[PDB]
Amino acid sequence: PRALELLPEFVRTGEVEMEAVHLERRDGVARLTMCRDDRLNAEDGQQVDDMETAVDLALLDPGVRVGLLRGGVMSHPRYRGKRVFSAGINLKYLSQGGISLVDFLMRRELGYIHKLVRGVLTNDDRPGWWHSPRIEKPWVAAVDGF
Amino acid sequence: DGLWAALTEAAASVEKLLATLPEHGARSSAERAEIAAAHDAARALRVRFLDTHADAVYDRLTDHRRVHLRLAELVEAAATAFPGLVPTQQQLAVERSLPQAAKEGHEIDQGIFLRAVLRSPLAGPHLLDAMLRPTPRALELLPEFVRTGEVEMEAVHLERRDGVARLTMCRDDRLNAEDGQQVDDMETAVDLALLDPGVRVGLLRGGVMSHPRYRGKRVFSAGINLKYLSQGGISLVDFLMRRELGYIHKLVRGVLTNDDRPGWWHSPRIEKPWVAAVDGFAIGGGAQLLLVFDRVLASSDAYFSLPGIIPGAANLRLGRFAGPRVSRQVILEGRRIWAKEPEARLLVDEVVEPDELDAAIERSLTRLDGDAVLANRRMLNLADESPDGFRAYMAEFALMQALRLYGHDTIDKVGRF
Ligand SMILES: CC(C)(COP(=O)(O)OP(=O)(O)OC[C@H]1O[C@@H](n2cnc3c(N)ncnc32)[C@H](O)[C@@H]1OP(=O)(O)O)[C@@H](O)C(=O)NCCC(=O)NCCNC(=O)Cc1cc(O)cc(O)c1
Repeated sequence: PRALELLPEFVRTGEVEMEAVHLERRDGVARLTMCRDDRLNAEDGQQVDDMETAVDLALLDPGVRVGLLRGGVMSHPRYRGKRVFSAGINLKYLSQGGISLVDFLMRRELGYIHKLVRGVLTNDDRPGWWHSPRIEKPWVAAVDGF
Repeated sequence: DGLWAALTEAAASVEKLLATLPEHGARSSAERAEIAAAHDAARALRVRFLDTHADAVYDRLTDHRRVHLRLAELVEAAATAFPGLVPTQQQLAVERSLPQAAKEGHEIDQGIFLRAVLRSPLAGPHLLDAMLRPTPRALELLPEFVRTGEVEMEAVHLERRDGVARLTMCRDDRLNAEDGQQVDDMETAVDLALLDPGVRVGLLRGGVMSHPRYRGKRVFSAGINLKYLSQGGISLVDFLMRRELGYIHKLVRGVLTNDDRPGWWHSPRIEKPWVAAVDGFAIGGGAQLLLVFDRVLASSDAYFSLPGIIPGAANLRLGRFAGPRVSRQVILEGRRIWAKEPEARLLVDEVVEPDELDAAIERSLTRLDGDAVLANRRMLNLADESPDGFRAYMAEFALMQALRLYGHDTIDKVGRF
């Protein structure tokens, strides 16, 4: 629902800034930039919500042809000015009890990661759907740092 | 003959023009061309003089090869015994006060001199022996090092432990950037390692860094201090030549001692095996050093590169490690080699994860203890790199590097760091 909510303003603007992901359409490319500059893109329940939302927007937006996932410039003193892709699950939150089995560990595997493979299942609301019930697009990954 | 008179005439014209002309940067194109033409006429005669007169010159300065003079002593003594052949201590002091852009390049004259000396089959090897002798600073500090197993210097911390000379390069603020003082400390420490009979193997490693980007991380070397080079603080003789003829050559061949111990008839030099451990990266002169060790270790995340001046003796040695193609890739085209890619084995024996590096370093220091290793490393080095080979290279290096030190493209790029 969040992605459907934000789709009109993304088709028009070509830009969405979220807490953990900045999404930009440019030259037909959905540029997802993981932008948790303070923690090297450590993952949590919010990051998955933004990732799934962004991936959906890339897939349902007809002006996007290829996707791109890349880590943004970091602000932490050891990495200031340098991009870092991902440092994995937020271990602090995990210890503190903030990592949900359903809303994180299961949500990410069945949702946006599975949509990277198989695309988004739409309604029967466009031509083709008989052969392509899902909209899928190719994805490029660029790993800076690690 | 006639060449000394023509030389003295040409140097007189140069000092006459320098007295009357404006300062560097206030000269006109017509003026800049007059002084450049005077320099060219003078230096051409310095070459012609020494092509025939090098041996006589060196013999006067060294009592027909009866006195071993180091480089600094040699060029200074040459200036006072042969005015205009090489700059005086005074002329060099003025040069040193200027940024590289504004210098006249008097050091090139030293490049000419050292080339002619090293080209001589008689004087050449004699000067290389002089530079293999222990430095006076080390002879000074040796008893206290024998007694305390520790010496702290500005750029190098030395510690004897378990029979190992541990050199730790500890310029925490600048990634171990090299300068004239580092060479004084590096040569001094190497001497102490070699002359201390309680030392059997040496170890070179970079200390923990303090700069915010690397705080808590060891880094081997980031090469020459480019800031100092731009500012005019890199001495052709006291840095570029001293390091190649001093501590780097002593890593290969050891220190030439007096005939003051048994064995000297078969072993006039004391040499020992050396181990290097590269944390972070080895750039420039740091990467150059790796071509001279008996064991080299590196952490998985390190890289090696030689990044416009000649990279010391890398042009001499890289071909023997990596062949003609890769060595041009590294030197001419700035290829960077990563510890974990296959061809790093051309330069590195072990590549280990940082969490396993410390123990891996320790194990290597126990494996080079024999007198057999000493006999073997001597025969290996002799075959790898001959006396003629090294001397032939360093002779030409003296001039080629001298010119590169003062090229317009070098001065420009070094000032942009
Ligand atoms: C080391 C790096 C790759 C790391 O990237 P960063 O961490 O982003 O870099 P920096 O912030 O510059 O590095 C941190 C820190 O070290 C300082 N540093 C590192 N190397 C140097 C040198 N060489 N000079 C001065 N300061 C230096 C740098 O200035 C920073 O301090 P601040 O001035 O306080 O900011 C980078 O700094 C870099 O590219 N440095 C230049 C490396 C270089 O070109 N070295 C020398 C190249 N050429 C030779 O040595 C040639 C040579 C040497 C010889 O000995 C003999 C010979 O015949 C020829």
